[PDB]
Amino acid sequence: KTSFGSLKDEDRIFTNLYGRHDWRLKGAQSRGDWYKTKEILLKGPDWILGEVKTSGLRGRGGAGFPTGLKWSFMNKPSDGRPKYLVVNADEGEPGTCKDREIIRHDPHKLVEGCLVGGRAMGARAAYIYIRGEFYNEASNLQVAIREAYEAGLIGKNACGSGYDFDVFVVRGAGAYICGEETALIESIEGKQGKPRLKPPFPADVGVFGCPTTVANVETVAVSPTICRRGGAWFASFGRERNSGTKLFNISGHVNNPCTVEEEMSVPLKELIEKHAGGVTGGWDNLLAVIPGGSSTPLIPKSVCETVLMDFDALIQAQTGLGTAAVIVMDRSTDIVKAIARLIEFYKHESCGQCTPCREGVDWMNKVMARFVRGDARPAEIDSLWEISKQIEGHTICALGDGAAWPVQGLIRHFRPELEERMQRFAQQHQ
Amino acid sequence: PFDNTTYKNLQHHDYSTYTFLDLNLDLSKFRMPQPSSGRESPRH
Amino acid sequence: SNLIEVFVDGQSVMVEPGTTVLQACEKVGMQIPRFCYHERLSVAGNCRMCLVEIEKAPKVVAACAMPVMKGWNILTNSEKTKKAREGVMEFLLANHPLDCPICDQGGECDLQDQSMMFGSDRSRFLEGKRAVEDKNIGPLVKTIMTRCIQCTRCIRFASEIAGVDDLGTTGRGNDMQVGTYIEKMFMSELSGNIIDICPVGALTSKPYAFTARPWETRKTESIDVMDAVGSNIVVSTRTGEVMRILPRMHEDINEEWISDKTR
Amino acid sequence: ALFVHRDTPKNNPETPFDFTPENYKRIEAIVKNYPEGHKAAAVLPVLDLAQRQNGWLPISAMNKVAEILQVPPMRVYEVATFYTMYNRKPVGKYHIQVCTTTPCMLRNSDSILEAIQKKLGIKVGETTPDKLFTLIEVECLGACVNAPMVQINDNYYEDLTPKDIEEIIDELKAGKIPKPGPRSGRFSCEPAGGLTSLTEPPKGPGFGVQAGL
Ligand SMILES: NC(=O)C1=CN([C@@H]2O[C@H](COP(=O)(O)OP(=O)(O)OC[C@H]3O[C@@H](n4cnc5c(N)ncnc54)[C@H](O)[C@@H]3O)[C@@H](O)[C@H]2O)C=CC1
Ligand SMILES: Cc1cc2nc3c(=O)[nH]c(=O)nc-3n(C[C@H](O)[C@H](O)[C@H](O)COP(=O)(O)O)c2cc1C
Ligand code: SF4
Ligand code: SF4
Ligand code: SF4
Ligand code: FES
Ligand code: FES
Ligand SMILES: [K+]
Repeated sequence: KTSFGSLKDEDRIFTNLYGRHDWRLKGAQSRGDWYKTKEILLKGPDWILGEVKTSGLRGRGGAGFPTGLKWSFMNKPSDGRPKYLVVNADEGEPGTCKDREIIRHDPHKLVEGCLVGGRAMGARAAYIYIRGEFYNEASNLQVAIREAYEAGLIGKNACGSGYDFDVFVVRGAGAYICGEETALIESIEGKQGKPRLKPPFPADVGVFGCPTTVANVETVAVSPTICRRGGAWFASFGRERNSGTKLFNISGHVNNPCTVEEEMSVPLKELIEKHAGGVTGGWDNLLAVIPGGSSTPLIPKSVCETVLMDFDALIQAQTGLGTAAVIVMDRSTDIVKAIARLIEFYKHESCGQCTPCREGVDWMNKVMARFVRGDARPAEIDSLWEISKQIEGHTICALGDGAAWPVQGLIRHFRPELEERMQRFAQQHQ
Repeated sequence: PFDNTTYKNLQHHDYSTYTFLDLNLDLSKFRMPQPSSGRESPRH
Repeated sequence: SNLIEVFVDGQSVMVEPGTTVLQACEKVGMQIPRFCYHERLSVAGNCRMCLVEIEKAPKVVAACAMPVMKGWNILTNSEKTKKAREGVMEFLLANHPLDCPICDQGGECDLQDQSMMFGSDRSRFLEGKRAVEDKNIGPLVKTIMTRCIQCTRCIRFASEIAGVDDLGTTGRGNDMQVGTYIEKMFMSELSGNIIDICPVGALTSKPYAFTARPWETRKTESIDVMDAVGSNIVVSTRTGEVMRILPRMHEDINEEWISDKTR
Repeated sequence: ALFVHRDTPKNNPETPFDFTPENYKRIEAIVKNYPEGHKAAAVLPVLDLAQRQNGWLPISAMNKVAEILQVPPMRVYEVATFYTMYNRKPVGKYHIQVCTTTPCMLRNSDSILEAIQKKLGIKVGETTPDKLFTLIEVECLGACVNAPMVQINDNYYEDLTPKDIEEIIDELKAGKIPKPGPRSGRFSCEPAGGLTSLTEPPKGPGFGVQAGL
């Protein structure tokens, strides 16, 4: 296959994405959830890990680590400590609202994914660290978890398989860094959400000191569909090493801002002009697209014509796929104000632990706040470039990377506009 | 009959401030006994 | 023996499993710079001054916390190790106040000394610096929190060695402030050792304050007699007058601490 | 806005705070979600329960949470100052949170922020003198396709115009509660001009389930 996209409704994993069907247990069973879960649990951990490794599923959190290779790190005998699945449900990324829709409208798919994933890794329970701001979504998930305990689908003797598995929901308290996996693990432990260093990885020392996998909502909820439909079905979509379907969050300057599931290697132009009603003012009104959420660098309009919406094609476009949350910006946008507001986000959402993020992200915000007005001179663009390179790669987690990257994309694709901003400031203020 | 036009997620219009915690209190009886680290706290 | 072979700048050295990169470089006589690392405190890894290059590895590792894998060549003097050091020292000195003359840590400052040894020689910070409210933690430790570099040796000492658990970090981001969050008076029996392990002038000795300066002091090595521990001390004197009392390292007695009575 | 505390007559360790007995049962249920030996993991939900009881956190809820979990009080102070939901100041009864990050700013959240300001007569950070509304300006609330949006204490009010948010503030002043959803024609997150996807009926159980299962 060469052309990707136009995903048919029979291949949608996340049916009832829009709230149009019943989200509860009787509606989830009538759409395919909890079907033959006892057989999936009885076929063992190695079979489920083989079905995830066959499927080519990469981590939907945004980094794209291979899911079966990641979960096989827990496939080891116990050392006295319990094992845990921890389901990452924070989703603080600007642009991104897909995990909100999965928790809110398909909660039993997430709970069955907790059961299947924690079966595959020998995990005792599942801690769904949901975002604290998603209160109605968290109570929604708790109603579904009560329906799953009352039906015998989880808990003592889950689905009749003899494998005991609890599911807990831990609510956050308003910290974007508590979606980072080690900071999330520390936030579950009752501490400040400060990221641990790596190594130890969570498969060695995770939550409470136990072996742990931290996985996104979307990479957990697709796993019962992968284990029912087969890994070859899921690997039949997208390019090679870019398999599956992906939820896309098209927001910003589009006609119909939507959440949609689409095939993996779909073009960006096809996605925006099909599911979002196109850019406001036409495709010629397009200025730039932040492809996959705020951490990824933007791409200008010339790159958006041909680029595919998977990991490798966006890496070749010197950006990333990320959360696949498409932020569309038209020609009427002060792009320096938008990227400086994005860096203002990244200094308000920064835990202060290591020196490069704590100091340099505030310093990049001050330089970008001067760049909006133009209160600078064009040596400071290269200064800010080197400051972004000093933050990038030198931090504890990837929020330093995620703050340095939009500055780098803005400089790389809009240095002349920054320069003319500063020179009109210089001429009308002197 | 089949329907696709009505929004079925209307239950969150009637959640109060203690909905999550009352659901956790209800779910506390369905759960397994927790593992023990052998001590009461790391300061013990 | 289960010693693994690692390389510090190509020089072979046999280390125990569990050795960090910093200890493996210490075994060949090289001292990696650090601010949060202290060999008697738990590892924080939150100042990023120890970032060293492993060759054939496109990312600098935190040498205080990273265990050495077998066959690693640690490049302590390579170009991107030095770029990591100068960048992290630039961010450390970005919001740091220009207090070196009015600072008691001046001349014996780690931030000064390894800014000379590993930092650049000038600034690119054209912004306004921050100013942190000063905390009142007692009659012994003067606190000027604008000079804090948030290395959290405070919290680790008071949590682990002093056993108090009443210092911490409040806030978040660049507004993250080290303190007690309440008007609390940190009075342990060992409470003056946070003066020693503060690498910067954020925690100085309030009786010693403003009186002397380290180069003009004469370091005489003596014994504590305030108790029967026999704590080994340096009595530093200036022109026939006793100025302060610092500890000596003695692993079998007082490892590098003293009590507040001694101090 | 300050991450240090000073004793005022309204906020001191002798300020009366105590949980209600059903809140003690909910705290027991919270603590029984974590392993024995790690009762300190229940600091965030019990402190959030204290805030949902009291409205904000004086420094007696922090000390009570430190007492009933046997953790040091500084380790509750750290958590209360780290996370932005814990109100260390007494907020109004409807704590409006306008999201002004880039996907909401691109869809004109500044119009809604100005509308709330000229509707209430306050600015960002201030509380109305009848203690009903506190307006602050927050980061991404995770409702980006329903931009522009606000949050009023638990609920997302989405797809807003200034008329919509003035209507919401009006019927909050009337003692009623509005519906937590989009204020356009759409329901949650679909395209507004009809569904571009999921129009077919879902396939039900057993569709495409592989052999050997
Ligand atoms: N989904 C969201 O709401 C957000 C997502 N992100 C995404 O987060 C990404 C960065 O996340 P990270 O976890 O720091 O990225 P990545 O470097 O670490 O690793 C991703 C996953 O692979 C695992 N892993 C990688 N190498 C491993 C090894 N050798 N051994 C064991 N496990 C290993 C990690 O434990 C982690 O769970 C960014 O690319 C960004 O797109 C960022 C912000 C918000
Ligand atoms: C600052 C930061 C915030 C993150 N926030 C989230 C998040 O909110 N939700 C999420 O699923 N992953 C988030 N991640 C990515 C996680 O670190 C991790 O990769 C992911 O949650 C689990 O891996 P997975 O992709 O295999 O599911 C964040 C990463 C960073 C650096
Ligand atoms: S880079 Fe920023 S987000 Fe990460 S540990 Fe450091 S302060 Fe925290
Ligand atoms: S702490 Fe060090 S660098 Fe800072 S003012 Fe004092 S002597 Fe100067
Ligand atoms: S006061 Fe000194 S020892 Fe304490 S955290 Fe700050 S720099 Fe480190
Ligand atoms: S010394 Fe390793 S980071 Fe501080
Ligand atoms: S940007 Fe406002 S909700 Fe995500
Ligand atoms: K000092």
